[PDB]
Amino acid sequence: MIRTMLQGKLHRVKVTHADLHYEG
Amino acid sequence: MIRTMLQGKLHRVKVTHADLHYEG
Amino acid sequence: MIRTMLQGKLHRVKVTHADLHYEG
Amino acid sequence: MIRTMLQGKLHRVKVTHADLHYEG
Amino acid sequence: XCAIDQDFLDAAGILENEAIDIWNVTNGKRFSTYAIAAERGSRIISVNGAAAHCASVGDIVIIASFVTMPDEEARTWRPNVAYFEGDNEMK
Amino acid sequence: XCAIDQDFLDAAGILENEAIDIWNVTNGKRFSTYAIAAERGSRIISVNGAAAHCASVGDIVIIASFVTMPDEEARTWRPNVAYFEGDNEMK
Amino acid sequence: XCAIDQDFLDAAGILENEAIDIWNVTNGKRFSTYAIAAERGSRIISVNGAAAHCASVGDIVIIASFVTMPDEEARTWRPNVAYFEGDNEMK
Amino acid sequence: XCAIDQDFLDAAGILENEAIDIWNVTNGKRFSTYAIAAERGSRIISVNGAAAHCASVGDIVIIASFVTMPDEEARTWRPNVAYFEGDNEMK
Repeated sequence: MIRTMLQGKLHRVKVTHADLHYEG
Repeated sequence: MIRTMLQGKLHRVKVTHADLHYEG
Repeated sequence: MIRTMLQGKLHRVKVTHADLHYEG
Repeated sequence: MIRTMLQGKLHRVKVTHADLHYEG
Repeated sequence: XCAIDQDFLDAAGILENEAIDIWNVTNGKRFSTYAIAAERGSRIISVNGAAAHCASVGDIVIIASFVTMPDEEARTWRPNVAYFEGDNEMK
Repeated sequence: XCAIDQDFLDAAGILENEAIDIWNVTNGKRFSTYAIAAERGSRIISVNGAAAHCASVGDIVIIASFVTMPDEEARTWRPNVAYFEGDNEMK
Repeated sequence: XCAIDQDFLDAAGILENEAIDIWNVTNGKRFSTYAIAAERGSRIISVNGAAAHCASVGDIVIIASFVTMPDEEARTWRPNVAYFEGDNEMK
Repeated sequence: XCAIDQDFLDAAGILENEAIDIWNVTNGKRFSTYAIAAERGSRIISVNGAAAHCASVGDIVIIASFVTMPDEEARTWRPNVAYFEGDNEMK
């Protein structure tokens, strides 16, 4: 059987920008 | 290991119709 | 590449029972 | 075709602790 | 979870213990769980456990399962669809 | 579900009956369903069924499909992106 | 995330770092995260991080993991289910 | 979508165009999208498009990617984890 495993993660990074209008 | 990648996308299309009673 | 496809569906069946307390 | 099946489950366990500030 | 009449599972090609998505036409809720088989001919659609917070007796829902396959196979793939009416009468 | 003009499906490499994620830029709702092909040239984007509770006529949405592949191929993989403006004018 | 008593992980066949779905019977919330092993015998079920916004101490939850396999094997597949009562007493 | 400093992607083993789950520690929102690479050393974490409805500048989030592998490989698998503090300073 095939398992779904956590490959990796960025723990507690802070969002630095938000762009509702593209980059999408 | 197998990765899940973005195959493709339709960027910023407008919903032209909505049919809640659709039976198909 | 591998695609995720709709295998099949039950279209518009009516729920006949709800059991918050097991069967789970 | 490949199916996604339930591997296992812990039925009705109680949350004993919650830590929002966890960094591990 | 969602016990489903075995006949319904057969028509849609859905297996017991297989992951399924349930889309509530009535209230708009969308959730995922797994299928359980109900006795044939019972016409049962029972949302049990935590799922009972997303559906109520009377609600109209769409139950779907997804499988994976290579691109070439995907292009010629035909889903197993069953349509219902009235007292969960299949057509 | 979501009927999409076949020309759009071709450009984005999305197949009929394939799983797609719909992210609503207008209301912020995000949901998953499957693709249905609509007539070529119609420029149709139709949200049918339970999904009609998540998008309204006029909402701007982003439709995406995801595939799996070995890590070695993923390293050089390139998605098929189609950009739109106006009344579903593919630019 | 979610630290789970290792004895529970063993019984349900769930591995550390594996994806798990948590369905909250108490508040109806459903979310996905990954499993972390907690000390054996502790009977611990700890919802850490952002997940702390979805479950509170005392909430009854159902934790599940899903795997993929060829259709022929899926036909006879049997999941590992562990039942609980009281203060995380495995029955 | 979410442009992420290429150095961060390297540390976590995340690829450009790879599907990622973002769990907001600040507001509790959980969503899925895909990664885009931002220039190295920029320390950028930008939520774009529909994703901008789920996160705001200042929010603390956890970004994770999941892969599939056979059970034997899964049991010895070790995730690539990077921890941050302050001005997105890696440790």
